Amino acid sequence: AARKSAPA
Amino acid sequence: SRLFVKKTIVVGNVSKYIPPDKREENDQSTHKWMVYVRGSRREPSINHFVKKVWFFLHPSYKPNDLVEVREPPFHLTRRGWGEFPVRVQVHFKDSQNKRIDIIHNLKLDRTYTGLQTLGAETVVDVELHR
Repeated sequence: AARKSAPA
Repeated sequence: SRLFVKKTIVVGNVSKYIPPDKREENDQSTHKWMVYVRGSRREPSINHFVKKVWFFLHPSYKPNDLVEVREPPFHLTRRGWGEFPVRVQVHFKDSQNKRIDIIHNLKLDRTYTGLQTLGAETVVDVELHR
């Protein structure tokens, strides 16, 4: 899986 | 003899927050970031031995998730909303040196002033044939 997330 | 030289390769990124005032409509990006690939200040510049750099981005950047910078500066500037591992592939002018993969964890600004701040650096030593 390629994951990405917003710091806030 | 099997003679080599060590050279430093820095993959880092900066970013700045983009206030809602300055975002266009339907743009989900809160930040503008720049990933850079460079040597150290205290050894020769890396255009001497690097031929090109590939950037592999998160699939959210398709169909532009695969960027090639063939000539210095090896920089990539993008708007975005998220942090993710950037995969950098450094190809060397002397094809005797095999290409190397570096994974850089993108770090986005949390001061939210709209000024550019330093995010992260991933430092690796590479061996070049001599």
